Amino acid sequence: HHNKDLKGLYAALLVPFDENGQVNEQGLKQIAQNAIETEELDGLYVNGSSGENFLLNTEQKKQVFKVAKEAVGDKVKLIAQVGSLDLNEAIELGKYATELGYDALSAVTPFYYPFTFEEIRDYYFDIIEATQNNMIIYAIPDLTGVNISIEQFSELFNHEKIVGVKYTAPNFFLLERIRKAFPDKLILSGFDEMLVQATISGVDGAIGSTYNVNGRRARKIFDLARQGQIQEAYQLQHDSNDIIETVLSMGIYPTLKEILRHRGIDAGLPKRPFKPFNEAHRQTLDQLIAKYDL
Amino acid sequence: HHHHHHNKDLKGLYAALLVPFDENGQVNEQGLKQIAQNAIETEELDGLYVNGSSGENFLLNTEQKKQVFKVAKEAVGDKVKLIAQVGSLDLNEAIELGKYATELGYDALSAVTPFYYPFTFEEIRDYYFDIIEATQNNMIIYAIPDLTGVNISIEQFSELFNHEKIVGVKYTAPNFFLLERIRKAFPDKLILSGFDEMLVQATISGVDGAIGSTYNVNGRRARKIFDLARQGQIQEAYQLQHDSNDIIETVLSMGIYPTLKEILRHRGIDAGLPKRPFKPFNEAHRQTLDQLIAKYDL
Amino acid sequence: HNKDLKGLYAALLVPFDENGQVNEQGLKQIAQNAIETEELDGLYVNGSSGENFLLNTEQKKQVFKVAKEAVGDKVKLIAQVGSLDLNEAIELGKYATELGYDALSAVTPFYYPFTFEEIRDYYFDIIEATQNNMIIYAIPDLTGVNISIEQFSELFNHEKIVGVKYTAPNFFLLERIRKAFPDKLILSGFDEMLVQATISGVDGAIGSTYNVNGRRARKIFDLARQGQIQEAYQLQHDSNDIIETVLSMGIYPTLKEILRHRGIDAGLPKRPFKPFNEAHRQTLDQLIAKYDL
Amino acid sequence: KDLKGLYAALLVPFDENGQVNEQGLKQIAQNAIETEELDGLYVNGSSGENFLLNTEQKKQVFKVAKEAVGDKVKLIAQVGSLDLNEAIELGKYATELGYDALSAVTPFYYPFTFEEIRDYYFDIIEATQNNMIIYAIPDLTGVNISIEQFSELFNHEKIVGVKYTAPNFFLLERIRKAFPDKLILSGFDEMLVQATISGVDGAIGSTYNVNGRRARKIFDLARQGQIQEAYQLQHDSNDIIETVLSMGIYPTLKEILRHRGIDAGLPKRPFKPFNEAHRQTLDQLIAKYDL
Repeated sequence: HHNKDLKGLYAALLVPFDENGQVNEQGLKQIAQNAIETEELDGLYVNGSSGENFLLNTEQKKQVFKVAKEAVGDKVKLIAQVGSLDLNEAIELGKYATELGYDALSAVTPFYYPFTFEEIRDYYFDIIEATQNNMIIYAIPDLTGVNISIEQFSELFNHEKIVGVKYTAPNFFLLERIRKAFPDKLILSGFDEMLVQATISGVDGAIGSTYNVNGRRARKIFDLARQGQIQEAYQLQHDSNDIIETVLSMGIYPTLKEILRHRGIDAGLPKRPFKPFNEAHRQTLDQLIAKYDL
Repeated sequence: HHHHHHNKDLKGLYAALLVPFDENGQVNEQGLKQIAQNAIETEELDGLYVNGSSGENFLLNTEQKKQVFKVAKEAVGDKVKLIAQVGSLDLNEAIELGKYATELGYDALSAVTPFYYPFTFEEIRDYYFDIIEATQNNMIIYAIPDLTGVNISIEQFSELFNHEKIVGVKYTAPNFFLLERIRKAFPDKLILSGFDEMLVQATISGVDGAIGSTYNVNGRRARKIFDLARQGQIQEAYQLQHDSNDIIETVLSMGIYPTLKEILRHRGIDAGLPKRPFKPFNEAHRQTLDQLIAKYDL
Repeated sequence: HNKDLKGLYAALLVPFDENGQVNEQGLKQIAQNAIETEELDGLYVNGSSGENFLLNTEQKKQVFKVAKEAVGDKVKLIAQVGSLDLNEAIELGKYATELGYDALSAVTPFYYPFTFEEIRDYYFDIIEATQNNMIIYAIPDLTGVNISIEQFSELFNHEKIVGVKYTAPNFFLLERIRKAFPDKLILSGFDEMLVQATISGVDGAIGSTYNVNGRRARKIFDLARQGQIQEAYQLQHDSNDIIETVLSMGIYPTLKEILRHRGIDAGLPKRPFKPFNEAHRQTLDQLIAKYDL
Repeated sequence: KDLKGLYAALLVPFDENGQVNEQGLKQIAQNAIETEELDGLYVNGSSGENFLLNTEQKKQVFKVAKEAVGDKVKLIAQVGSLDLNEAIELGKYATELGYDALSAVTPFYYPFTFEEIRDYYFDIIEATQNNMIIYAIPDLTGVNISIEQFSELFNHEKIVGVKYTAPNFFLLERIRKAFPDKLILSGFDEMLVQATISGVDGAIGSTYNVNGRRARKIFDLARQGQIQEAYQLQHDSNDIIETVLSMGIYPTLKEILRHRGIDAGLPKRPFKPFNEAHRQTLDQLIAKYDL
């Protein structure tokens, strides 16, 4: 099917900032490039959670969208996250990413307020109507507190422009049901640490923050698992989970950015209120980098 | 320069200001002016909580939030207390809004707890400190676990409340044990409760006042509940709470922001629409609503 | 004629020997202290607070029988006979009724995800086999079970479901239930919020800390109903120092340690509850002196 | 015996008074082994309606199940209970019968400290001298076990493994690699294939009483790298599991067994019996998957 066009493995693009929380355009270019050339991924997921997107103004997000695309070739896959509590902004950001040639939009489920399902649905439908691009639903119950049922996915997936879902719920019974119920829809998993379990559950790819530094083992996990080399794939998951668990204990986005500064990348700073990497973790992280050759 | 800038006590009852929008999500300025005046003149409230949850703030852009602050302010007398909710996931935005509200003469800022990301406590703390340091205004911690996922502990309240510019808290956790502790541990800080439907329990727990969306339509009952409970007329206070919770329950089952704005249309106010993705009031609730306005004189 | 069940009740605490057998002598002592020293209206026997879910059927009968023996005929007696084993619940309800207990009460079936109609008919069945009055015992904090407005209606429609021991931390739902069922007995079970429950129109309360703080609690309840609210709330501050302290040290062992300071043979908790930790003793002695316990 | 393998969480048939039906029980037990080709029985678990039973009933269930099956059959006795004296008495009784290991649910209802939970295990082990499997079930109890707590527990040589039911494959993978020499049995039937490629040594399940064969294929194929076929069988098994959950799991599984000529009797109240409004739908599932 054509709904599997955007299959494969994406870096959820991190963003470097200066002291005043402004995008460092030069390090951004480098991080994009690092994800394609060094990590060998199929594409970038731009302005997602990992890019500190929800801390940004509209101009900043356009800035990220623009530099990301300029920074890669025509054959690279590009998904633009335009979700926002401000639907006018979401539509604005959607038209903008679309006119730039991003292959698909996506949008986090509306959050903060307890939106009814019907409100959630027409939020997606409205971005679609006004942009005419393909749309990937970004189901993330850990950050939003919003869960979507099988019946609700049926209604959503009945829209010929809702091409699939970045799936985040820690539930493999639900993953399996969705997989069986929507076999020609696109499913990308967003739990780096359960990449192997997602892969055997038939996901079409994955989107991840840790693939910015560990994209190579991720592709082995994904290929070894589909080739039935379950054991070798799983061993790489152990390896990948030492890395993920370690990086989470130190604060994931600044820490990943730090692993990149070690490759000689201008990885700048997180945007406040996120704090910079705590040096009291320097030794422990050096030991991690050497161990896994990061 | 040498202007006698009077420091209002922030005690009392506030409307969390509702905002009316047009078909494209832009602010209806005359609608807003009427809504603010209804809060003061008809509902007899002490002040306005501006750009809060109830005002659909987290759906707006920076310019629109600036707009709301300006209109609400220009629409009330100088006796009226104003609190500016400037909290936002974009800290540059919050500082900007905070300087802007402060230059307009808003009596305090508050900011919701940073949400969405699992921010550490040291991150939440410094978010507040950074707003304070850039605005130099008094700050009220907006503590809302039901919308944010963020709870705050007693030891952490001590750390925040040790900043002389953190003057108090907008309290919404449905926990009357923690409220009591906080009340006793911080006797000279300001506590304003945010659960309309538990105003009576909050009042007897020693809160200094309250902020609510429903006060926009039930502000006179609220006052009665507040005053009677403190005057020891406990039974009459609670009976008025039975009535209030009738209203609150009904309005919650219909979509609270649109419905309250619809109760206000009915008084000739230009109540417009909510901002999408909120849907407009569903006409199927109409008759049930008319029954409620009639039984309760809204 | 039936008694008026309104009032203040101790959730009765139970002393154990080194083997988790009941210490009958100390039990009588704890019961007597609740009525004579703490001036409470009744006992609620075999509730969470008496470590009842740790007990076998014979032990629960022991406690029923000792409690009743310990007190005068004017003393209100409510029997918690709820149990995952419905046959057991029925056997204890009948046993407690034949003893003269004024009402039965029963926890919401828990552990399994029982459907509401299952929860309903557990109550209706206990009632039908015992023919005593029943009090729904709702504790979301321990069971993870919530009961909706509509669900209380179904239950309360039954003439022999006479009320509810309420412990959900939700004063909106308390108020709803209060408005809708003015004919039903509401007893609250959160000591640290007795003032809030009192201004919300509860007909009394059941608590474990009233075994040591029953006098302040009566005052909180009386003062607040009489609208002397500033003073009730101040006694809640005081009561909450006690509750918070007791909570942080292991509430049931600590409560029985306090009772122990009064000459009561309050023995041990039943394993796997661990006994009071000596490292807490100085801080505990400081509580006893401050509030004269 | 090696404790590896696939177990039926043994269902119990009752009469109208919630008394055990011993003949039906012998039959359900033999069905798991002879018809379902399972390695063992997990006796008096949640699926057995254990927590609705009295002490003597629990003993009756242990006795019937053991006398029902051959010596080569693996047997685990769930003895956990809030009454530690009852757990110790049942663990002694099940050990004297020859049960290969004990397990005990995490103590629940009350907010026990971890230290209290630890010593509940250690005391049971001390008095029984049998091996012990921690039955950790956050869905039913509200208790999660952290990785550092596992280590304190698994440091005991007699705590041989864990029946793991937390729906968290991050935590499972951490435990799998922190305790390569411990036994891990997964208890979520609907995620058997994810558990298998995560290194579980086998699994315990109520639905295996009717779909034990497919489950064996899921286990075997997945370990063989036959990943697509294993996952397909999980789709099939998940149709069965979903349907069974929507109708009342214990009574419905017992209805499937009754269709096989087994005296599956009733659930113990307050569980209600199978609702006949589900019969057509249940008949169709049985026709479709040859149950």
